[PDB]
Amino acid sequence: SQVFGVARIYASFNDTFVHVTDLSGKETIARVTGGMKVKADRDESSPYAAMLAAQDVAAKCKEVGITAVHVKIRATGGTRTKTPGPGGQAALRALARSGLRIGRIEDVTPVPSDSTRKKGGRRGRRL
Amino acid sequence: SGRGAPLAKVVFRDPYKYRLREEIFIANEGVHTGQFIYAGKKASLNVGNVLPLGSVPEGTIVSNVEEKPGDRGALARASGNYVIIIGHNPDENKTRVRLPSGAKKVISSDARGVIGVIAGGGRVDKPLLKAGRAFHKYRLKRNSWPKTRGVAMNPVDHPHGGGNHQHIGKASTISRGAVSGQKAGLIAARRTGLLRGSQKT
Amino acid sequence: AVGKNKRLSKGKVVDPFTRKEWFDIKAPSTFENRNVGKTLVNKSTGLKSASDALKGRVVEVCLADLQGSEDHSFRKIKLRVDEVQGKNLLTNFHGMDFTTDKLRSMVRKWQTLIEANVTVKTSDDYVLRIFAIAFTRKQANQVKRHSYAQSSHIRAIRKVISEILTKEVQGSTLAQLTSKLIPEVINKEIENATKDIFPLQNIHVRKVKLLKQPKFDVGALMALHG
Amino acid sequence: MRAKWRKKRTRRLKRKRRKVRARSK
Amino acid sequence: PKKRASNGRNKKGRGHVKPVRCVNCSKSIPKDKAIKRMAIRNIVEAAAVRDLSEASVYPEYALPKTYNKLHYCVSCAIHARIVRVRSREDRKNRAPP
Amino acid sequence: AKRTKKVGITGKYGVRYGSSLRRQVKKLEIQQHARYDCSFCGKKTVKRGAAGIWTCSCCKKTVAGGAYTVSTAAAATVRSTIRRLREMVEA
Amino acid sequence: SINQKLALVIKSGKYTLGYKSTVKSLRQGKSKLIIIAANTPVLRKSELEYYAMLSKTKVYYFQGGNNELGTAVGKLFRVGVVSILEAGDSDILTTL
Amino acid sequence: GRMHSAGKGISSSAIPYSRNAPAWFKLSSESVIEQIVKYARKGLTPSQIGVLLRDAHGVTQARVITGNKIMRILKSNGLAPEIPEDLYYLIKKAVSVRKHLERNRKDKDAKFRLILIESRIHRLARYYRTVAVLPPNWKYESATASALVN
RNA sequence: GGUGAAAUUCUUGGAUUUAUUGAAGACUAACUACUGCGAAAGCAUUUGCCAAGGACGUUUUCAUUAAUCAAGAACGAAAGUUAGGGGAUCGAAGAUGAUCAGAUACCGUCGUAGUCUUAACCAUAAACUAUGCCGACUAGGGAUCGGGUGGUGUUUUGACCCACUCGGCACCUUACGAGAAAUCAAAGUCUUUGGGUUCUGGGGGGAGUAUGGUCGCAAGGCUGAAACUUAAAGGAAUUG
Repeated sequence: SQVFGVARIYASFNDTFVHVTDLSGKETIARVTGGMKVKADRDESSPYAAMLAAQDVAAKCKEVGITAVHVKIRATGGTRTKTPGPGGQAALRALARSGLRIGRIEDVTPVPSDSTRKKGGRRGRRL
Repeated sequence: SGRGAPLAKVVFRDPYKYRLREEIFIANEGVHTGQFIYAGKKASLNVGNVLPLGSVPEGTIVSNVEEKPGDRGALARASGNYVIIIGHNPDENKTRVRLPSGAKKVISSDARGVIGVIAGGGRVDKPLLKAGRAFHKYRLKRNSWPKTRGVAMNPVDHPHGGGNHQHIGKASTISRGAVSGQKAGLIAARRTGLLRGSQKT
Repeated sequence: AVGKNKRLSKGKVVDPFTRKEWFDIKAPSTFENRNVGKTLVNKSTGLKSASDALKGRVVEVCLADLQGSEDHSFRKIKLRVDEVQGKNLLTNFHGMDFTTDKLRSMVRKWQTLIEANVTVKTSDDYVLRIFAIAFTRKQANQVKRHSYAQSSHIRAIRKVISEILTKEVQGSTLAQLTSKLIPEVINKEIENATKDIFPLQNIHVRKVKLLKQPKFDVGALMALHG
Repeated sequence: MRAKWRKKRTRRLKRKRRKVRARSK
Repeated sequence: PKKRASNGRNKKGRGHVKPVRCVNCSKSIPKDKAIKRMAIRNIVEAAAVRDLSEASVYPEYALPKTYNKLHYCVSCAIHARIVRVRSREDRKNRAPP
Repeated sequence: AKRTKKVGITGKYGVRYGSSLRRQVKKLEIQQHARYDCSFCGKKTVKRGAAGIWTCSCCKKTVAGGAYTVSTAAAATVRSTIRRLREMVEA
Repeated sequence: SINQKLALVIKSGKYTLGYKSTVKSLRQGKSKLIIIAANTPVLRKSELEYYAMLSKTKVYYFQGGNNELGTAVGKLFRVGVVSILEAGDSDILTTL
Repeated sequence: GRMHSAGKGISSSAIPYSRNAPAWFKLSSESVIEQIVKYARKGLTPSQIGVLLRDAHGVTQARVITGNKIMRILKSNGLAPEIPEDLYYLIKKAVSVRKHLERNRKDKDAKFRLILIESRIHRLARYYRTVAVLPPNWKYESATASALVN
C-alpha cells in the first residue's frame, strides 16, 4: 500500500543533515546536508538551506520507490545543547510539501543520564 | 633457591599401582600444610584446585596456566602474578584470558590451571640497600652482575666504546634486521623518552 | 560550504540502485498484523550473498501498527531477522521500549518516582531485563499540594514489583511474555498488591531488552510463522 | 594591587631569600 | 551592604549543594542558585501544523511534545531577558508573572 | 627509654643510604618481624621463615603468603570473589 | 542473645571448661549441654560428637573461636569447649 | 539540652502528684518484693524489673507501694551489681564500636563517636569514685574493658 | 568541524552521517523543592552485612553525675606531596589558528601533571549566617518534615481530611524595643547600665613583613615585632 522508510534530521547549530534510510537502518537512500546548498559558512544552519536540502532527498526518494517516511529529529545532545537548531522545522515542512507522506514523529537526542564533564571550563566561555 | 615464589609438595596416590607420587607445585596464597587439593574436570572452585579454564566462570583468577593442554604450566609462575578469565567460546572450544603483561590470548578450554594468586607477593617493593644484597641474589641465579657500561669500554669491545668523552655517537635505537654484534641499545624501539600519558594498550 | 573543499584525495560511476531488490518483513505470530514493511539489499553476486547481509538488521515498529489501534501508540517493538525464506524475511521478538515523548510527560514534579529492574530467565532459556516505573498520586479531597512517599513506602513497593516481575517472566516463554505485555496485565498485578502501601499512578513496564539467546533451533522459529 | 596577587608576590620573594641565605648557612 | 536576605540562593539548613552547568556559557553554578525554566513545545511548530495534518498517513494523530529543563547562570539570565533588574520594593516579590 | 625518635629499627643502617630509602625499608621490616594470629589455634605465634613462608611453632603448620605479611590485599579480594562465584554458580 | 544466657549459667549454676573435663563429664553422664568453639579442629569436634551420641546430650556450635568463647564465659584465657552441669537460674537448656 | 549534641527535646515521664498507692491496688507490699527478688534472680536489671512490673502487674512504681527504690531493695538482699547499671551500658557500647573499628578502619565517624562515648564513661566514673561506689583507682582501660561486661 | 565572521584541522586512500556489536574509566540527570540528615567539611541508582544517632512515647532506672573552657586531642572542601593501580572526559604547563598597535589574554583545536582508587602526609578557604555556647522572658499569621493523642471523620488506620501537642528547616505582617543606618523576634528585656561562661579589637600604612622558636619530605602552617611614615583611611544612606 505505502512503502515506508525513515528520515533522520540532525538539526545542529552550524549545519543540518537530512538523509533517508530503509526501515532497518542499514542502507541509506539519499543524504544531503545544508552545506551543499549554500556558499557561506554562517548560512549552513539557515531555514532556507535546510529547505533546499529536503527537496533533494524528496527527489531521490521518489525515484528509488519510497512514498512515506517516519521522522527522527535530533540535536547534538550528550554534553552539548539538547535543543533543536534552526533548520529542523524547515526540513520537516519541506518534506511534507513535497508530497511525501509522513507517519510518526519522535525526538531522539541522546540524554546522558548524568554524564562526563562538560567543556568550557569552570567559568565558561567568557565572551 | 633463585625463585621468588615458594613451592608446595602435593603428594597424590597412583591410580594404576600401589604407591605414592609426589609432585612439585608453585604455591598460591592461603595454601597451608595438611590441605587437600583436588585436581580434575569436576573439582570444586576453591583456591588450590586445578580445573580446566572452560569449567570456571568469568572473572576467575588463576595461575600456572598451561597454554596447550598438557604442557604442565606456562603462563603465571612468578611471585604475585595471576591470570584473569574474560570469556568463553563454546563453538570453538576456546577461552579468552588476560596475561600479566596486559595482552589478550585465546587458548583451548581444556587447558588447565590453578586457582588463586602466586605466593610471595610484594617482593620488589622493598629496596636493595646494599651491593651485597644484589651480590647474593644473583649468586644463586646466574652470572649477570655487575654490569659494566658500554660507553666506558674501548672501541674493540662494544659499539658504544671510545672517545675523549663518554658518548654513543649514533642513535641507540637499532634495527631488527641488525646482526649479532650490532644489537646493543634499544632494539626495535617503537618510541623513546619518559612515558607520559595513558598506555593506550 | 560548496567551494571550501581543499583536497579531494590524499594522493596526488555506477548507479547503486540498479543492483538491489526488496524483501518483505514478517512479524511473529503473537501479533495480529503480519506485514510491517520492506527493505533493500544488493543482489547476490558470486562472491557474496544476500543472506549474510539480511541477517541481524533490526526493524523498529509500533505495537499500534501490529495491533490495529492507535491507542497503543506509545510502545515500540524491535524485531530481528533470523531466517530468509525466499523473498520474505522472518523475524522474532527483540525488545520493547517507550517513546521519548511519552516517558517525559509522565515525570511531573511534586511526586516521587519508583523504579525497579529484574534480571530473570524465561522457561525457554532466554535472559531478559525488565524495567518498571511508577508514581505516587494526589488523592481526592487532598489539600496538601504534593504527594511524596517516605522511603519506607518506596522500599516495600520496590519489593512487591520485583517479585511479581520474576514470577510472571519465569514460568512463561518469551512468546507468552510478549502476549502478556500487550494487554498491560502486569500493571494490574502491581497495583492490586501495592494499593495497601501507597496509592500510585502510571504503573508501566518501561522497557524489556534481551541479554542472551539460546542455541538457534529453526523448528521453534517456524512455529511463530506457519 | 589585588590582595591575592600581592600575597603571591611576597611568597615568591621569601622563597628566594630562603635560598640566598642558605649559601652562608 | 547586604542586598538580599537569601544571599541570592536557596540554601538554609544545608552545608553544600552540588553544582550544574549553564546551557549557554558552560559555567558551574550551584543547583539552588541557578535560574531554572521548563520549555515545552509541540515538535511541529504552529505554522507547519496544517501541512503535517494533510500529510499524515493517519487520521487523528496527536502531535508529540518536546520537554527540557534549562539552567542559566546569572550573567546569561540577564542577557537573555529571562530575568531583569528589579526595584528595591519589587525585588521581594516571589509570585511568577 | 625511647632510644630513637624516628629511626627505629633502621637505626642499624647508620647515616647511609638516604632518608627516603630508610623510611621505605622501615615500613616492611616492621611487617616481617611481627607476630600474627594462627587462626587454626587462636595463638599469636606466626613468624616468617624464608620469603612467602609463614610458620608457627605451636602446630608446626606453614601457610603461604606475602613476602612481608601473611595476607596481601590482592589475595583477599580473590578469596571473597571465589566465595561469591562458587556460591553463585553452584545453583 | 546466647552470651547473656551463658553469663547467667556461669554465675548461678555449675560448669566445666576445657576438653578433658568435658569428656569426663560425658562419660559419667553428668553433662547437660556442650558448646563447641567454631575453630576447634575437625578431629576433636568429631570425637566430642560421638561421645554425645552415646550420652544423649546436645551440641551447640558457638559462632566464634577460642578467644570469643572464653570472653563469653568471662575468663581472660581461651576456652575451646564448655559443658553445662547445672542450669542454675538460666533457661539455656530448655531454649535454643 | 543534650550533653553531646544540639538536640533539645523535652520528652520525659511525669510521675503523679499523689504519693499514695492507687485505690485499686490490693496485692501486698511484701508480695511485690517477692516479684523483684525473683526477677533479679534471673538477671534482669533494676530498670527492666520496673517495666516488666508496670505493664504486667499494677505497680505504678515501687517507691509508692513497697517503700524503697528497686535498687535499694536489691542491694539489701544481696543482688546488687558489681558496677552501677548505667556505667555498664556505656562500656558495653564502647566495646561494640571498638570491635567495629578493628574491621572498618576507614570509618572516620565511628572513631569520632567512640571519642564521645569514652568521654561519657570517664565523666561518670569520676562521680562514682567520689561517692565511694567504685573503689578509687578504678580506671576504664580500653584493652581490658571487654572482661568487665563479660 | 568551529564562530559574531573565519583560519588551523579531518576528508575520493571514503571524513561527517546511518546500522549492528564490544571495551574502558568517570558520573548517578529528569523526579529535585524557600524539603531531609550530620559536629563542621559534607551526603542522591538497587540490595545484603556492621556499628551508630535525633525527635517522640513512657505511672521505667540513677540522683546533681552539670554549663563553658588556657594547655592537649579527633575530623577537616579544593589545590598540593610520596609510592602502587587506573587513565574514558575535562584540562594549570606546553603547542598551535584568529583578533589586535602589541595579545607571550579572552575565542577555536590539540595536550602532560591533575581529575578517580589504595597507603601515608598537609591543615588551609568569602571553611559565611561575614552573627560563640548554655538558660529564662517578651507580638501577631499561615505553610511543611518526624513522632503522639482525639475524631469508628472519608475513599478503597495503609492514604487522605479536621483539632491539639512536642522537636526541627524556614517564611509573612508589625514596632512595645534596638540600631549610625541598612535592617533585626534576635542584633530586644543595656545610662532604669550586673543570669553563667570562653574568644578577639584599640586611627590608616610599614605588615601578617624581618628575626627567634616549633610542626612539615617540600610547598608552607602556628606564634609574631621595631625604626620610619602619615591626617585622615573607613561604615550606612541622600541629591546629582
